[PDB]
Amino acid sequence: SMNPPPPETSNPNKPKRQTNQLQYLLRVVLKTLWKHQFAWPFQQPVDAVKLNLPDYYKIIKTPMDMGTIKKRLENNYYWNAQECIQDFNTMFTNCYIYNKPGDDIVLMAEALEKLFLQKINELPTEE
Ligand SMILES: CC(=O)N1c2ccc(-c3ccc(C(=O)O)cc3)cc2[C@H](Nc2ccc(Cl)cc2)C[C@@H]1C
Repeated sequence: SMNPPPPETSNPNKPKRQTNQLQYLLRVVLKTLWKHQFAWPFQQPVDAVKLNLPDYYKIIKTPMDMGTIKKRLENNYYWNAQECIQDFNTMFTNCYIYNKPGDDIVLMAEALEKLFLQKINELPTEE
């Protein structure tokens, strides 16, 4: 089977900006999660060819990963923090939906999600 193309990371038809909250999401939140020992499976799109999981993209039609989120932040793709936070949650939700409750990857996602929530709890005021 084949992989789908990755989620778009820059769209010339879609308005772009930077906010101090989106800066915090890249510089503090994503940066902290990216170098966690459990981050690596989430640093790029799920590769259903490499993993030989032809049902992954039958079940998950809105994939998301931290590599995509990082690129989106780098490209000012998000207009606000809520769009970025939603993508992080889509990434976690996809993981919990596809994988079984006791799987290594689920425990890894749960650890990253706990840390994510700790970090976004101090999202700064908009300047
Ligand atoms: C995110 C998610 O739900 N899944 C996922 C995604 C990517 C990779 C993965 C990523 C990169 C490599 C690699 O660089 O070789 C290998 C596997 C693996 C997985 C998950 N598998 C897995 C991850 C970690 C450990 Cl310790 C054991 C099994 C399955 C799942 C589809």
